[PDB]
Amino acid sequence: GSHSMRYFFTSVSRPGRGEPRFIAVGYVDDTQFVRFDSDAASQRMEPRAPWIEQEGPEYWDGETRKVKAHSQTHRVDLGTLRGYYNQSEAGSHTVQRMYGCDVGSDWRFLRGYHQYAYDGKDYIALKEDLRSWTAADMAAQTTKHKWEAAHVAEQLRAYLEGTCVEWLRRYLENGKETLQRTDAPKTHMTHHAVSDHEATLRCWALSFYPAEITLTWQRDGEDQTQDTELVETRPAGDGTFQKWAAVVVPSGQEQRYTCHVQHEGLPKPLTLRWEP
Amino acid sequence: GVTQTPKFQVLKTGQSMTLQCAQDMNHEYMSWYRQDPGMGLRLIHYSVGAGITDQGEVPNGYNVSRSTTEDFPLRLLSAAPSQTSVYFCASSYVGNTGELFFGEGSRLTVLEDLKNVFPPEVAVFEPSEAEISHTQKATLVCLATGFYPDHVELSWWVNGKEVHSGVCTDPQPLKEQPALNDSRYALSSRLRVSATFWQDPRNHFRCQVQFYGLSENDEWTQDRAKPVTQIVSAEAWGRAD
Amino acid sequence: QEVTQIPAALSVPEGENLVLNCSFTDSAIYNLQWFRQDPGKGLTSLLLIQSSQREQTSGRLNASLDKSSGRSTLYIAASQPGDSATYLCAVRPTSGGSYIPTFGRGTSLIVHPYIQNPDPAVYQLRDSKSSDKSVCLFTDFDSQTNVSQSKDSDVYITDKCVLDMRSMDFKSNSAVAWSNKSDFACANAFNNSIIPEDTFFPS
Amino acid sequence: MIQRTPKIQVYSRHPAENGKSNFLNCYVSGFHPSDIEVDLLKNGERIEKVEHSDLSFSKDWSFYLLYYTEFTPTEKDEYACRVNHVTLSQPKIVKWDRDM
Amino acid sequence: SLLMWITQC
Repeated sequence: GSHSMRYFFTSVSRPGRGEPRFIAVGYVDDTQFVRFDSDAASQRMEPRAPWIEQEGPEYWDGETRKVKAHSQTHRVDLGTLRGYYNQSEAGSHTVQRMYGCDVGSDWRFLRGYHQYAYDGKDYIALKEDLRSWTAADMAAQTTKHKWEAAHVAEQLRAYLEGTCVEWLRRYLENGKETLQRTDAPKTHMTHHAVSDHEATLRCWALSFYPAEITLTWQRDGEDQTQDTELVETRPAGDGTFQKWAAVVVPSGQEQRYTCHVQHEGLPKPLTLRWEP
Repeated sequence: GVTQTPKFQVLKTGQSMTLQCAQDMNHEYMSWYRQDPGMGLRLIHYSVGAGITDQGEVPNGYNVSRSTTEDFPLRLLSAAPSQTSVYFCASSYVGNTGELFFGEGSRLTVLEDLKNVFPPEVAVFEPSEAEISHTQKATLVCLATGFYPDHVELSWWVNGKEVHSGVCTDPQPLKEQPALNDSRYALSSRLRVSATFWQDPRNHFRCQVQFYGLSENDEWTQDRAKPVTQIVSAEAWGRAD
Repeated sequence: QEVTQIPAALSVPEGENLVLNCSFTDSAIYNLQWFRQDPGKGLTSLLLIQSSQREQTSGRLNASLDKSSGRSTLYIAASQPGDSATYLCAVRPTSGGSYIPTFGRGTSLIVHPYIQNPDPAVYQLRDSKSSDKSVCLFTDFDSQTNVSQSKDSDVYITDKCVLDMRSMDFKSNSAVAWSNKSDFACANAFNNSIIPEDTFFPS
Repeated sequence: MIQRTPKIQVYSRHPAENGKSNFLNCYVSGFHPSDIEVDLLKNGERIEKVEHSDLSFSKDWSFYLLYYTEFTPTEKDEYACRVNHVTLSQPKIVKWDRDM
Repeated sequence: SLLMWITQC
């Protein structure tokens, strides 16, 4: 199917501290493969997936230099943004950046992205055509002006359509065992009486990959979207994900409800029904 | 911009020294080069940010550090004659146009013995009456001689104020003894003015040579005066005769 | 990964439009920058061309970039003597993660002043402090003449230097020679050089 | 400015089975700022060797982290996650329910 | 592989 590579950066100013905090992580689809933490002892990009450990010394030294450069650029940005918003050095602020690329089934470029945020909200983002910017407010217009004058988009576009996709393909191949896989969900249902007239039916999906999944409940043929309690898909810690969906039903009517599970690792959607 | 210091420095083999480089443009990238005849610019060390430095083409004998964004000091733990050169610091963003910004340059001379250091002797030669009549112009010539190392700045001053118009100073000094590696130098400059200006006895002309030599920390004990950083000048007045 | 500038030397008459060449082996560059440097002086940046741009202009200077062909050309219109210097070309990589620039060795450029009315002459100037010592001044010759070093040890001769008297819109070349040798005299000072046949020698 | 309170989910990596080694997880998501304190508790007391994933964030810029520690469940031992965040007037405690 | 040239905001 389609794939993606994405890098996520978090920059946090720390008043009274010698240095702000900087954390970078890289992902291919839903699998993390690298990380950097400015506070850590090594001061290098580190592997977080087995298939990337294959990369040689030149790869790691190069990624380390580039991430340390990202760190320095972000250290400066913290001060710049405080200026644009005329904020004091007393408070801690956050900058986040995400960029990457998506490829299709043929593994060819489908789309690129580069988004930037300040204090949890959009600040500036590269549009889909990868030629122009969308500025969220007055302050971001200064950044937009600066980036247009320096022809930032043209250079960035080249990375997203070339380097980004080329390395994603390399990772997809080198990490085929891990990345080019699908683990179908292991499903089951639980029952808990809420009272003497009502009970909770919880549908479970476990050990699946990728994270994309759809759990839905039905009462004899019809959707229960509104009355369904759904939790966020969560990581198991072993590389797979988990999720559940529940409904409260009248004692004695359990058999009328059905849980439907949709996932790419399944040849056909699954339908579960409770049985005493 | 980029400010590096010192501009000139004399060292004795074995002495330590640190060249300073500071920039106020929030450049993430900073680097040091040495430039030598027939060698071009060779990178010594560089850094893409605080807490990181990397070796260049010729790192041996040099040490750097990047504790802050603004500074990138180059240190010579134990100066050697092979380190005599002109050093340049260069910084830039790791983005934007990526344009390099060089500092003014630092000239370093490392000597086995400071006894080879000599301040220039300066003399001004008056325009010839022949040139005066033949061209209605008058050329004064300044000669700075017998100095070592080649660390001088020559300027002309007319009636107390520096002038640049009508001046030409040799681009580089010449070796008084070309066959020697430690030859003393000579430098010449000309200042050309109208015959009328030269013939006015009220006009004062002075050739000034700023020499960069030894400091108070240097051992001397000789008979000849210690060749410390100093200014040596020569002067002449206009004349009707 | 390799930057070359050929020719490495260029001599041109004042006023002509000139061209400086730059070539690089790896087309994957982030930018290309042109600088100029005078002997014993620093490096002044002239133009910066980003990899997505085709050219840049500044005054009489204009440079083009042909990334695909691995070359850049620096154009200087209506050259002036003051343009004399070594021009250096440098490029930086678009990827790799080093950020290290690659410099060319440079092209030394000499723009010879146009001397409207040559008046080659050799004058003797005396020390303002001692009529005892003097120097010989060879001046006002046109671009065709070259000043050679002395064939004698302890005879010092500088190369031609051009001075500009702006308020008069007048420029002139000159070289200086001096020595403590007893046989040295302005009449024989520039004997090792080819000087204009009608050079003025006052007595 | 913008500050979102964390969502909390406490669970085991694998199906709970007494005496069987496993992993106790505490997933906190949807929060901002990133500064957060998470502790895993065994019968009200803080568990020693507890690590967490590398800080990352979702499409809406909110952060998420997974704290985990290998454990061996029993019928008697009760586990929980204690989370403190600026958006919380008081540290929140979520008990592990292998039952659900 | 990371982006190499990052421009300050």
